[PDB]
Amino acid sequence: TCPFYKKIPGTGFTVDAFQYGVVEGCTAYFLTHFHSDHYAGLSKHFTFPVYCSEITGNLLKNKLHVQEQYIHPLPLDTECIVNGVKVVLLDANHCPGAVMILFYLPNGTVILHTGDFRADPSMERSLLADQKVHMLYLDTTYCSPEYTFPSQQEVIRFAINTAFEAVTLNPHALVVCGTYSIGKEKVFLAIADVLGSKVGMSQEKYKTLQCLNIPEINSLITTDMCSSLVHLLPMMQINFKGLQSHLKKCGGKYNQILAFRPTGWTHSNKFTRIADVIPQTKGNISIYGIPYSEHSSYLEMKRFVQWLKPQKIIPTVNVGTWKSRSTMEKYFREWKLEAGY
Ligand code: NI
Repeated sequence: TCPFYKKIPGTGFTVDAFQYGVVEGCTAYFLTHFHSDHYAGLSKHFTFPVYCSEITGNLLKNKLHVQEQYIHPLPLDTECIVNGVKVVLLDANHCPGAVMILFYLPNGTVILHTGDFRADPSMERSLLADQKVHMLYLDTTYCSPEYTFPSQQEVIRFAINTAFEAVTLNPHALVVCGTYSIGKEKVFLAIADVLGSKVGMSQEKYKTLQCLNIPEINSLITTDMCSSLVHLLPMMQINFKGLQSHLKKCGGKYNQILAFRPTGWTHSNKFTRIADVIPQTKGNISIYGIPYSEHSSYLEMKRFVQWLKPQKIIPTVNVGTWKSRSTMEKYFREWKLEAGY
């Protein structure tokens, strides 16, 4: 059945709750972003109002064929009324089109649902600064102190420098980048930019990127693989067998692959700095795992929560085991005692 952490009390609303059939008492279904664990259940047959960002509404219409009459896109940073309740959508610093949602309940309670987010000090200057938030529905993906990772900018600098050096040493090297969802487009776009190439990809992935309102996108991507030396492939194909096979398909245009797998966290983060990352190599194929995250590190999460000072936290991730739930609740209490709220 629908879990309680997907329901907004005092409303008829749910968040990211499309796989439970008709939810009893739901008058509006919000969708924070276009990732499959969150949209699971949507299709052209859905006939309830869906509230979301413009970009998420482009993907629902073009990729899932949801009918336009049921898609309700809202502008960001703007007070809107939905079924009698004031809401605001805020940028979540996740994937394109991903939002956080502020609900202003009729009784005076204010609720923030973060969806999936990567906390940032810039958020401390949005419309969140303007009033008190009583309850927080929190993306707790990496809520444990082992989870450190570098800034997105440091990771992009590493990838650009690595790729430019490799292709300048060997003009016959191909760069490949893995993907299985929207997000992390900076990785492949930044590498293609330094090399003076467009990114080549399948028709399906091109269609998906053309929904994202990214500026000057017609200048950066293409479905012509032959004209491109940065190729995107399914994350599943980023392994030695998959890559050897791809290289056969390029007809002797290239004699080396340098590939990137933008993972979330990996336990090489506990020891190894970004400056010291090395690839896995077989023959003329090298694979780099780079820690490009679109979720909060532990310290990032902790700073946001100690700034916001919520009265109650409701985790939305890692809620399935008692040991995870108990560990998270111990951290929330530490943060509250350290900061004095
Ligand atoms: Ni997500």
